[PDB]
Amino acid sequence: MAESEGLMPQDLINAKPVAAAIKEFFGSSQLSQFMDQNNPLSEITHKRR
Amino acid sequence: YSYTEKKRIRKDFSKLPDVMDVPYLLAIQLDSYREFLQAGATKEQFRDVGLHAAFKSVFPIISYSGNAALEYVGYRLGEPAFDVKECVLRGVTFAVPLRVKVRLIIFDRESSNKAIKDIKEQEVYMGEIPLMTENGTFIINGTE
RNA sequence: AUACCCUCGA
Repeated sequence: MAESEGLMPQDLINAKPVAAAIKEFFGSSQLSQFMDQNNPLSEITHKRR
Repeated sequence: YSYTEKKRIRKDFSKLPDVMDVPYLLAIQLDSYREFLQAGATKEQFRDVGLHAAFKSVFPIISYSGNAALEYVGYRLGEPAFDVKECVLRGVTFAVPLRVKVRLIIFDRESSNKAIKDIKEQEVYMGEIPLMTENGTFIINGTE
């Protein structure tokens, strides 16, 4: 319902949901987990998992 | 004959030839993320999967009973705010800003090119991508 | 000092 003159593209889009989704996936997903750094081989076998 | 091996030679019992050298071990992760990011953009960025693919997937937006659309232009990745070592020291998630150019084009709903008002500008900072490090991992809140 | 998730040992 907003007008082209009444609203600007920067004021229409809310970027909060995409940032929240990216943060949630990168911090709380099952596949996101702390790297095994006790061995250099542990890192390689974790990233190739 | 390289310099590093000149320090110590392993006696190898290989009785079969090395037709192909062992490929890079972490390529399966580094290839995926760099294809997902599409850092190298030509005049026409690759139509393959990635953030660009998702943006084109949600490209045409039609207002409900209205003549107004949001066309997407190529996005522009930001520059890393911190170095990865600095992020590990501080906990800055080693993120890079994301911004895209969108055009809000309204019409007169006359089934043609009427009421020509195309407002194209770079959109707001749509979050920040964690920008995987060169070793196949990335820092989130200071932890690898 | 409560619930999930992940990883690991027997």
